[PDB]
Amino acid sequence: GISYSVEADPDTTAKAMLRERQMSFKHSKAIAREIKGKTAGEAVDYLEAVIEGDQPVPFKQHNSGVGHKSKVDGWDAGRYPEKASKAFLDLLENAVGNADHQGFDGEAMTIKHVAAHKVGEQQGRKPRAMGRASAWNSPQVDVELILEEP
Amino acid sequence: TELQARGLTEKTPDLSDEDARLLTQRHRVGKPQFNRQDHHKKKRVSTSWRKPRGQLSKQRRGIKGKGDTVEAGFRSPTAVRGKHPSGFEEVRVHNVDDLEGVDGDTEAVRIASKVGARKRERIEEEAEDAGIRVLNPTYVEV
Amino acid sequence: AEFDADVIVDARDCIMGRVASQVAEQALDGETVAVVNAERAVITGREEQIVEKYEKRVDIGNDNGYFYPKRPDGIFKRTIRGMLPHKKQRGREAFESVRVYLGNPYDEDGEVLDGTSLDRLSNIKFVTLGEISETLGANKTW
Amino acid sequence: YAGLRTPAESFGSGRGQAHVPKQDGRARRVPQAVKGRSAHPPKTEKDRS
RNA sequence: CGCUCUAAUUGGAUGGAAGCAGGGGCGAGAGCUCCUGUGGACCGAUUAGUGACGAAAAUCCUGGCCAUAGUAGCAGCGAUA
RNA sequence: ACCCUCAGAAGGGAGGCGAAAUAGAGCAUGAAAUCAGUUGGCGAUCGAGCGACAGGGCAUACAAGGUCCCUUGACGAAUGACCGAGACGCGAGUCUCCAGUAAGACUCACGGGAAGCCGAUGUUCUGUCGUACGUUUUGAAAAACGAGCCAGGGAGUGUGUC
Ligand SMILES: [Cl-]
Ligand SMILES: [Cl-]
Ligand SMILES: [Cl-]
Ligand SMILES: [Cl-]
Ligand SMILES: [Cl-]
Ligand SMILES: [Cl-]
Ligand SMILES: [Cl-]
Ligand SMILES: [Mg+2]
Ligand SMILES: [Mg+2]
Ligand SMILES: [Mg+2]
Ligand SMILES: [Mg+2]
Ligand SMILES: [Mg+2]
Ligand SMILES: [Mg+2]
Ligand SMILES: [Mg+2]
Ligand SMILES: [Mg+2]
Ligand SMILES: [Mg+2]
Ligand SMILES: [Mg+2]
Ligand SMILES: [Mg+2]
Ligand SMILES: [Mg+2]
Ligand code: NA
Ligand code: NA
Ligand code: NA
Ligand code: NA
Ligand code: NA
Ligand code: NA
Ligand code: NA
Ligand code: NA
Ligand code: NA
Ligand code: NA
Ligand code: NA
Ligand code: NA
Ligand SMILES: [Sr+2]
Ligand SMILES: [Sr+2]
Ligand SMILES: [Sr+2]
Ligand SMILES: [Sr+2]
Ligand SMILES: [Sr+2]
Ligand SMILES: [Sr+2]
Ligand SMILES: [Sr+2]
Ligand SMILES: [Sr+2]
Ligand SMILES: [Sr+2]
Repeated sequence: GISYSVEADPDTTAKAMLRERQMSFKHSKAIAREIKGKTAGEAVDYLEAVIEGDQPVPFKQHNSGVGHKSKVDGWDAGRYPEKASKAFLDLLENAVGNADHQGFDGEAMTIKHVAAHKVGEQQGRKPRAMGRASAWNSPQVDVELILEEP
Repeated sequence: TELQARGLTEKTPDLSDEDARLLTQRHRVGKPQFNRQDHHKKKRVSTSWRKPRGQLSKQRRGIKGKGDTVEAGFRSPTAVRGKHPSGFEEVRVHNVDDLEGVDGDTEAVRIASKVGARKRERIEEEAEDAGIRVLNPTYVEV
Repeated sequence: AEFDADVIVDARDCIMGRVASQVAEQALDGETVAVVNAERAVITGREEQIVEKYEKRVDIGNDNGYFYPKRPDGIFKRTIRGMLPHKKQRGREAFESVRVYLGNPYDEDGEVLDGTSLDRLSNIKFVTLGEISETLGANKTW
Repeated sequence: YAGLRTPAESFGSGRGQAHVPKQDGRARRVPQAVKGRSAHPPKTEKDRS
């Protein structure tokens, strides 16, 4: 799996990670990109709004065929990846929790760093016409999160 | 408090007028990169030089813009060929006994990378006393 | 709206192509030029064949497009663009620092460039830019 | 006989593939094939004296 | 020029070998060499040999991987649940 | 191990062991293709064998390269004047002298200067040239054939005789 790709002073920061998550890697890049720089609490409110359908997640890179959303600012395509959002909520729950256990104010901390990495694929096979089978796999995702005092 | 290199680091060799002229020429004229044709168009094709062999090869046929092809005409001057940019002729050294017979006025010594810190210390102190410059010196805190 | 031109050229009774050539080079030399009295610029030859050529340029076109100007304003400007490498940076700079005007929006009188003058007492076979534009269907706003 | 213990056959033209002997979907025998024979290997019959 | 192993002669390495990464120097060039980081145990040179010795290509072989794409499909059958 | 988190023998956080956990289980090393994040350069008015060679911008910890710029002066190949004087030509212009003089690439010396400064490396802009590579062919950018990409694999070998 991954290792934190960014330095982190333990005196002013808290960490957290998700391991081998079977969820969209493409949705994860989008979600991280959008919540980075936010307050943990702000991120949670955001992700909950996404899951609810009130706030869209801008799909800037993986947008083929994605219909436009009026609430997306400065861009057009967007969706509501609720599964990956829930996984990120778990990540934030763990991070904020760690932060609190260390004496920090979890929710208030800034998401200094957050990035998803494709760690592999869970392999599957799907029978097709003409006597052959093709790949039918699940992405495996790791994601790192660093909360920093500010 | 600061880093200082061991040995005669600033030493320059004494060259004849003609040798200094040729060294200066080699440095002025230089030469083309001489990388394999199209090495930049394909990652599996390395930069290492290979004679363009294709019957239709643009570089092989010598079209301007397709890069120069290796020829003896590109050779550096005999009298200075192989010299370090400083003008010193290089001497590969693996131990102290390799310093014997070396002229520190004309030659500079280069300690092989495999040589350990222990042996390098001796080679370096012996080289300095013999008036020989060590091209790859150890930087000590002084 | 205000064009600080280093040179102001009077096109009245002057051979369009010859003016265009000099304005092109001057523009490439860094000069900011303003071609004034465009409607009175002149081109030699048989009116019928001249108009036939400009009419064909108006009729040419398709989805990609061949937008050819009908006013003396744009015709002269286009004539100049054809003598400038308008797709290169240096060429576009030159072209963009040149402007053609209907009438004379300046207080000064433009200067008549050497060799571009046409003597009406010695020529009967010529057409005015404004006359071509009228035939082309442009609204005579001059 | 190394690399030759296979009944591998080539499919020829028709399936968008190189005419390389295959067995159970694997290329076999030929020197360019992984697990294939060695083209010009050391030979016992060679006089080394 | 470079690769493997053999022999003779002669050297390097836990005070850090090979390999790898980034970078400096030399050679027309094959390619040689140094520095730094990683690595943690092996590595050369000369000379005489040995050869399963050099790849951009063969609809070449095997393995790994990207775009394709969050796309097609997850509707159609007299059993619409 | 213990503690915190969690639906949790999961995972995460902290922690403990060891020279090393970036040795924590297909667990020595860890290339390329390639992915995430990020740094430098370019970027929403502009054109396509992706570059070679020149030259500008911006970028650069050390080490392993240390050069480079301007005044002046010395040397000075081929080439080679202006000005002026005199003489011709309808004219554009030319001849003679000045003079093979001034100039003239490189290189060097004095004086002054640069340390992102010179080289170099990354990217980009400008100029010149430029329709891959290999093969088939009289003729290949080819609307002839081959290849998605990378790593590794992949073709003059043996006996006998001449
Ligand atoms: Cl994916
Ligand atoms: Cl030679
Ligand atoms: Cl049109
Ligand atoms: Cl142009
Ligand atoms: Cl007339
Ligand atoms: Cl010289
Ligand atoms: Cl042969
Ligand atoms: Mg759609
Ligand atoms: Mg079947
Ligand atoms: Mg390449
Ligand atoms: Mg085999
Ligand atoms: Mg020997
Ligand atoms: Mg090989
Ligand atoms: Mg394959
Ligand atoms: Mg599609
Ligand atoms: Mg019903
Ligand atoms: Mg490992
Ligand atoms: Mg070939
Ligand atoms: Mg034919
Ligand atoms: Na909006
Ligand atoms: Na919008
Ligand atoms: Na005309
Ligand atoms: Na038109
Ligand atoms: Na078998
Ligand atoms: Na194929
Ligand atoms: Na034998
Ligand atoms: Na540059
Ligand atoms: Na062929
Ligand atoms: Na070809
Ligand atoms: Na063709
Ligand atoms: Na494929
Ligand atoms: Sr896209
Ligand atoms: Sr070393
Ligand atoms: Sr001109
Ligand atoms: Sr057939
Ligand atoms: Sr081989
Ligand atoms: Sr895929
Ligand atoms: Sr249904
Ligand atoms: Sr730990
Ligand atoms: Sr002279």
